[PDB]
Amino acid sequence: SDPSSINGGIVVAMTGKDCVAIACDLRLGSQSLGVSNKFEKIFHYGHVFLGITGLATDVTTLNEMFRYKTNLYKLKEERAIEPETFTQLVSSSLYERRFGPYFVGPVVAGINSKSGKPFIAGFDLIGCIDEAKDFIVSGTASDQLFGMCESLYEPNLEPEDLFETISQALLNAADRDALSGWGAVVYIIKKDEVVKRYLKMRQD
Amino acid sequence: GSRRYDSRTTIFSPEGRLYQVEYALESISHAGTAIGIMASDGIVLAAERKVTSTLLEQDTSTEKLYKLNDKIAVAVAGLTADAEILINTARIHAQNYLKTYNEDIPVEILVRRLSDIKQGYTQHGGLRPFGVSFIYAGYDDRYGYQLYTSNPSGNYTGWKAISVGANTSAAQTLLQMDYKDDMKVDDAIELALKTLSKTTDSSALTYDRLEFATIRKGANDGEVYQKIFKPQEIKDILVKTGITK
Amino acid sequence: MTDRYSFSLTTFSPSGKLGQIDYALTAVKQGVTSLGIKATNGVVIATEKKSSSPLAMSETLSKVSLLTPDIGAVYSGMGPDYRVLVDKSRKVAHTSYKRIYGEYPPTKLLVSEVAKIMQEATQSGGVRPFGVSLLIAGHDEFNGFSLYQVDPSGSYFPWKATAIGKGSVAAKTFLEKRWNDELELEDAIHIALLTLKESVEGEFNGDTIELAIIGDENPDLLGYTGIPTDKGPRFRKLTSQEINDRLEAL
Amino acid sequence: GTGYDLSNSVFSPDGRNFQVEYAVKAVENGTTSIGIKCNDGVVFAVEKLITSKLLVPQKNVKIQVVDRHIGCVYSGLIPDGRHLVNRGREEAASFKKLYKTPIPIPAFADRLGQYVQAHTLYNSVRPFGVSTIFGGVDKNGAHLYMLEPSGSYWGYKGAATGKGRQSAKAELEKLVDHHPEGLSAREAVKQAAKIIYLAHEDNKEKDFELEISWCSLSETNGLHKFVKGDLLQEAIDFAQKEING
Amino acid sequence: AGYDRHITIFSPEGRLYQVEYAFKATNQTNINSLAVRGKDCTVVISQKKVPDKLLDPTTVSYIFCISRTIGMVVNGPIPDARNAALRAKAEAAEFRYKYGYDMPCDVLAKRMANLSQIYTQRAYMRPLGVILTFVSVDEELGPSIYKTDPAGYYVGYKATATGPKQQEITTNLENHFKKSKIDHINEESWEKVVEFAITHMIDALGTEFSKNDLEVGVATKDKFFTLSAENIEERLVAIAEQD
Amino acid sequence: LKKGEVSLGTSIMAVTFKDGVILGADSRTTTGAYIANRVTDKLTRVHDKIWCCRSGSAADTQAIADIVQYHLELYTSQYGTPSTETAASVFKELCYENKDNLTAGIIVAGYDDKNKGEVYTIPLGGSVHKLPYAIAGSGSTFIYGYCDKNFRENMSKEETVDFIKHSLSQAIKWDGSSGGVIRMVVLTAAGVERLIFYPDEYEQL
Amino acid sequence: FRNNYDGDTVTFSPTGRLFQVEYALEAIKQGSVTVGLRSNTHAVLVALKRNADELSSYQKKIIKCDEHMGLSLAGLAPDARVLSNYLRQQCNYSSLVFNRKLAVERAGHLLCDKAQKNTQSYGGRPYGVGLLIIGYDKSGAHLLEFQPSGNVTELYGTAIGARSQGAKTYLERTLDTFIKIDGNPDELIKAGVEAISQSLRDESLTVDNLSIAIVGKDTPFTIYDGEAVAKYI
Amino acid sequence: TTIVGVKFNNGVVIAADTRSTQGPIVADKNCAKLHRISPKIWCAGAGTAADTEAVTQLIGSNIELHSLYTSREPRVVSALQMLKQHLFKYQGHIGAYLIVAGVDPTGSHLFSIHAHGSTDVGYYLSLGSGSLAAMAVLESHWKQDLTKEEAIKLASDAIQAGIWNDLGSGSNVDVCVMEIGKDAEYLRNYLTPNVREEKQKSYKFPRGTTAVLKESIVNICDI
Repeated sequence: SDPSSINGGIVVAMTGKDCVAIACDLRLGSQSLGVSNKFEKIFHYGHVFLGITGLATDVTTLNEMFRYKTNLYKLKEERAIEPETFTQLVSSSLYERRFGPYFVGPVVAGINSKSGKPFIAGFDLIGCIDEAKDFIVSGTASDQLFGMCESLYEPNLEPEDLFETISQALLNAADRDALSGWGAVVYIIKKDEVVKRYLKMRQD
Repeated sequence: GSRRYDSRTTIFSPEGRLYQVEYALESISHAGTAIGIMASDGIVLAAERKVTSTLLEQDTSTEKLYKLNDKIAVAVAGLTADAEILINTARIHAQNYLKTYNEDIPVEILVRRLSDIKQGYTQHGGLRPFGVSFIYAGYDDRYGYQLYTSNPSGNYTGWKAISVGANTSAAQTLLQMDYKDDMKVDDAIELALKTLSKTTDSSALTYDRLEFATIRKGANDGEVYQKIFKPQEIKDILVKTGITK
Repeated sequence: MTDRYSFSLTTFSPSGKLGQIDYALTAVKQGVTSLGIKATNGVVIATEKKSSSPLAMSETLSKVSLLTPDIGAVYSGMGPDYRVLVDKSRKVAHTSYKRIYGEYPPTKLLVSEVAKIMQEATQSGGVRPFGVSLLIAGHDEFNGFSLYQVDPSGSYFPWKATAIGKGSVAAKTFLEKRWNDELELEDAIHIALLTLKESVEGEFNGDTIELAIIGDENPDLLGYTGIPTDKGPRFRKLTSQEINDRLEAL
Repeated sequence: GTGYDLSNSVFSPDGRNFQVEYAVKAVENGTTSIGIKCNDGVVFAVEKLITSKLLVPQKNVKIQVVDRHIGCVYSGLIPDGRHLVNRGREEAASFKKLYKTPIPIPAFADRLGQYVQAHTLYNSVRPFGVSTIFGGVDKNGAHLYMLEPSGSYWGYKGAATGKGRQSAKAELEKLVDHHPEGLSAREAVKQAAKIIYLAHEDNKEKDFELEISWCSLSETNGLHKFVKGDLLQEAIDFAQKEING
Repeated sequence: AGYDRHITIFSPEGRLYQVEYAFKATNQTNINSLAVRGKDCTVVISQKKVPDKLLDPTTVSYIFCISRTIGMVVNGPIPDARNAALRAKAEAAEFRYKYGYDMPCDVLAKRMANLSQIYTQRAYMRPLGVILTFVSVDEELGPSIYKTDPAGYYVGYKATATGPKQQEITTNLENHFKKSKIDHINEESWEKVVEFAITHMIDALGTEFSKNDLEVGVATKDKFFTLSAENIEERLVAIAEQD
Repeated sequence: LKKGEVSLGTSIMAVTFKDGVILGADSRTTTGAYIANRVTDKLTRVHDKIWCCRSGSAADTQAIADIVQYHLELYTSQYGTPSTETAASVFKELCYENKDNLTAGIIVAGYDDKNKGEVYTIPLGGSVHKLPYAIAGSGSTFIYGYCDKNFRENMSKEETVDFIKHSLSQAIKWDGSSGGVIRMVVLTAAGVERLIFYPDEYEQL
Repeated sequence: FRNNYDGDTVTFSPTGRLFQVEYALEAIKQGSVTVGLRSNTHAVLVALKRNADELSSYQKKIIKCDEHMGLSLAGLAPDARVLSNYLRQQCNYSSLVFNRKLAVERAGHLLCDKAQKNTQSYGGRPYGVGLLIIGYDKSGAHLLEFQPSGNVTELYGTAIGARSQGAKTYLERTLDTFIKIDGNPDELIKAGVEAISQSLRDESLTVDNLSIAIVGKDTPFTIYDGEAVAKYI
Repeated sequence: TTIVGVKFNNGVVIAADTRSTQGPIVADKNCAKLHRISPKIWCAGAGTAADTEAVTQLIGSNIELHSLYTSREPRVVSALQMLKQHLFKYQGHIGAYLIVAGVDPTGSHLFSIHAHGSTDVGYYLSLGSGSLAAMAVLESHWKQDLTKEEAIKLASDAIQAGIWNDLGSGSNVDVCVMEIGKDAEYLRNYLTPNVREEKQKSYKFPRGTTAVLKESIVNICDI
């Protein structure tokens, strides 16, 4: 078996103007046999969205840790966590689990709801902080995905235009894989409405 | 000597009571009043803010109203200081049920963990017990609204309307008459306020010698919105019910 | 062979009162004058630095401490209790909100750690309460400017102005009258200095007076004029010379 | 009473607690030990009382070694004295391993010193009822130190403790001054015997056995030995010529 | 609880009996001490009384050399003085290794203070009554004189004195300082500082001292030394020929 | 070892003479084949009169000497000034206890006024051995013949500086993990003199 | 007053000793009487054992601790077990670690430390039982008196238990005689029986009551109990 | 990366390039390699990204805790020693190659630290993948009587050498001037000398080739 590529998964995030978008597959596999067309690898706590790709057992345990951390913090401060604060919270939790044997690629997405910035930020296996806002990619096909984003993406886009980009970019990178079929979802986020568009794509 | 500094005040008496426990029941009667009304449509919580200066602020109304979870909140009669230690441990108690089973904690359990802890300190450790009573307001889809109270002896009971703090007896006597099997939240808001005015140890009543919250079904989600009314939002409501004075 | 003791040193009394805490309320009263004014536009804290030999110096003493850069704290009560508490408080603030976060702590949240520490020492025998009451004055970007009071029990309350130390009630009463609504931070310094003048007598100097504001953060308070990378202090102590100018200006 | 007769956990206005005062007394009810510093050494001497004919000579000696060059003799309570040297021995042994050197006499003094001070700041740990006079020869010279129940120590030229402490010190300061320091290690044994003799008048109801020892650089060559045989008999004889009490 | 005469807690008068009695006996060694700062140096002059002639003077010290640069004068009973010395010397040594830097007077001061305040709460452990005067010639602030008291209190000084003739010394110092309007002696060379100090001592306790009655320790840049008998004698001699 | 290749000059000695001891070493750290440092300190103070020459692996030695500095700062303070042999024990303890993870070859060299200079050599495994002079590092082997004839009990201060200056300059000439300046530390009753000779100087003399 | 200085073990009194030490000392005497004598080649212990009733029977109070080492108690049975267990571990280690048969002097000093240590606590206590510890090693036979205070004296003969003095004065008389009876098991046993009878003044001297124990030049630790003491009466 | 430190007779310059790579493809044109420990103790870090940053925050915290405790400036030698004891415990598990620089009242200092556990003191030091090319410039052109303008100018040249000959290095160069006399200057993106990997242009997607299986909306909420 494989460290994180048992069930596969890939994740893409993009920046625009008062919108960001974050997209994922829905594959779960057991080796190269695709098993399921549903498995949601992006979760959210309020207006912060966290996608974590990789091995499912490890994405689940982390997701419940950040849910815990955020809930209890929310309760004390009497308000939600911020994209910016959550990136800090992630670095440290991951640096605690570097010594442990986790196999994860988190990517952090949200819009700041009182500073008025789109915000995306990235994380790896090592769990290092990546400050960039253009696109950040993670997952199995991260190599194909950077090649694609870097040509296809153009800075600062309206939601419709961000959708056309993210969708096609994912769909064509995915088509060179078998570990990234079994359906896919795209989420287009503004901080006051979220649109979910399912795509129709290849499988084995 | 170590035991020649000990006084053993943590033990059963010749009357069979626990000294330090009885003293804590007293403490609760010298702190503000707290009232809990459960209706089948909401839960109305008030707790009375005593010693109110004008240089005390009125921008805070979370300092005896604490959310323990996003469907459970309490009103404190007691100290800020006693409460705080237990409040953190409650909030943690919440996250444990949530992480394991992926659903909201039952009230009836969460209450028990606090009471057992209070009980623990007076049995073993040589410690003081906490001088604090909680009135618990929470929701389940196995029981509807539930409303409990726990007190310094480690005893806890369920009530469908309850009072704690100064003048408990008097408030309760008024409560027993005005209570009716039929409920609505807005009716319960009027009920709470009529009573509150008559239990104050100071003439008339004002909005700032109150802290207030209601539990209504939804207001920015599907159901179960806890709204903690801030001092000025309370001021408006005292006119609305018709206790304008 | 020792460390088997844990019976409490704070017990209930028959009025349900707490013995140590009554004792400690005096200690605060035997202190010197310290005040706080929140102008909304900042926070000003001032105290008298006084010292216990003529050969000592109160210029080389401090009664305001930085807890974290943007937050400063002051007390009334006993010197020893204050020093150990500030150290423990400085420790938890670094460990739990800059290794788990990286943003400096919101104020109220820091108050809750100081409160937890003091109450913890009251519950558990073999330690006794700290004999002190703080006004912790801070700034945070999501709160704005803030003022909290911590009582010797461990209890807290917000205030927009308060006063502690000898003639506590009467100092606080004076503030209520001289300051209403929202007025300036500058103006509130002018007032704070007067209020502190009326409490004290026999020292009037700026080498025995310490006034500090939380109200601005400059590159000059950042220690570098480059592009920021952290928030840095919003705490600033006004100079002995600076204090002296303003006494003349009353 | 003042409560400090049974507590070590608080500060007393005598500068020291009554229970430390009670341990000092116990030192004064033991039987005489001295220490004589010399220009090449040190001499230790002790009185052991004979009450019964059943005792055996030099196996019930209150002089104990630490290492092979450090001589320790004490007056007062027997169990406290043995406990003390037994701790000194462990800590000495620890020193010897760690720094690969024999212990200094000023170092050994501290090592005991902190252990003796520690049980006066603790209520749960009993003071020593012994005063111990110790010293030897080392690589800094020869040193005579004496340690008290307090944790008090200082460097001596002559030292005494036990019943005849006053009498003995009086004779000793006179002789130590009249000479440079009590001349050489051989001379000192005869003088020492005379002190043990004079001291027996403070105890003359029961008999004694004089028991002497040394560690002298120039007359035992860096090792600790008991002084016995021909030389010990000789010294009693010398005493009985001059003093004839 | 119900006890305060067997354990240590807050008083309702507010003046803690254990702290007050600790303020009182320290003087049971027959000591009086001062420390002053010169422009470049810090000198301590300290009394010694020898109560027997079975005792050597040269093992009798109230100044302990913490590190290489740091000095400490303890005024107290000597078993308690030494207990603090052992603890201070290791914490200093531990700091020096960890932080690459020689311990500050104030930091040593503060750390021992916070610990004594801890022992004051403790109901099973007592506080040391020791009064500890930490001195050095730091190069990161000059000469420094910082005094702790058993309470947990410490504050910075211009020069200090301890013992029952604290007031008398105080006055001698206040007079000099008012006149110059400076908080130090500006006399170049340590020597002239030691002699001056010695004059003011002779005035306060009102007796002439001997070589075996003083013990003098001087702190210098990056090194600390106690001064010997023969040198101490040079000081007493030289002031006899100013009048 | 700790981690990777760290290496030093690998030629140290301490030599006794009429006035005390002079210890000498060459100074140069390399990390693989990259020259991590031209000029460094391998003449490490652990007490004012007690220094060491470090050999083995640079990291390992530095951790171990830190710990030494800490124990003798404490020994001095409580129990008084330590011997060369005492300094040597602390080194040995560490070396023996951590032979299974660190390699430290120490020459502990000290001047005392009441026994003169003393030279103690600590093996990689940790041992305490007394000699009138020692050579260690691994370039010590080529100057063993030289050192053993031209060492003499009693020599002048200038002359000892020539003997140590000659010895090490030969070692650095054949050896390839050595270079940079030559440092010496003279521990005498005239104080602590630190000597530096630059590349051009030792090569020539 | 009394209750101050009994109720704490980490105290002292004005006399130079705590009251609890006076009561523990009293408790040794509350034991039944036993004598010990040696000539320094062999050492014997002769002990009068009482049993509670005609319907009780005797239980052992002479304890083999090794095949060259033993003790007798006088005082408190509960405590005596605790001490005996300690001496036994101590005997075992001495053999395993050093090949030694353990001298009394070394054993006593170690028993002392533990005793001391339990006065350095609340809820520890002196033993309040005394022992005559005998053994035959290479410096010969030995007889020690251990007391739960920590006083260790080697005596040539002694007694502990009620009316110690009776045998002790007999012993100071017969002293010179017994120490020159060297090498005899039987002469010394006979002596022990004679000795124990000068203690008695309110108790009977009977076969089943008496109990003899020996270790010596050519005897490893062997006890005569019950029947087997009749022929030395 | 290429991290450098250069001493002048009035202060110290450190500088770094800010390019993080995943393959030859440029993940980040910007990530700081220059981390602030205190306002005047800046540290440059090279090697594995995650490790240098985390260690630098732990120490960063312990030093600030220290400064407040002593009511005095923090020393560079405290930060140094914390770093060494941390590497030592973990026996190399921390893979941080650091260049620790600082100005104090004691003067300007320049040290470097290997992951291997050895520290050094240098007049100029460099570390990185660009370490050989940069250390070459710095030893040659360093001179006695160095000054601020000369030290910045040298520092630019260093980073640039490493950009050019190590092609895993590239992107913006950030410089930080720390003077004893005047308030330190962090110069973000002092040079903007190289750009992003290759693009060919891209253009709008026709909507007869991008199709949606089904869609809904949803909303973000918080109680």
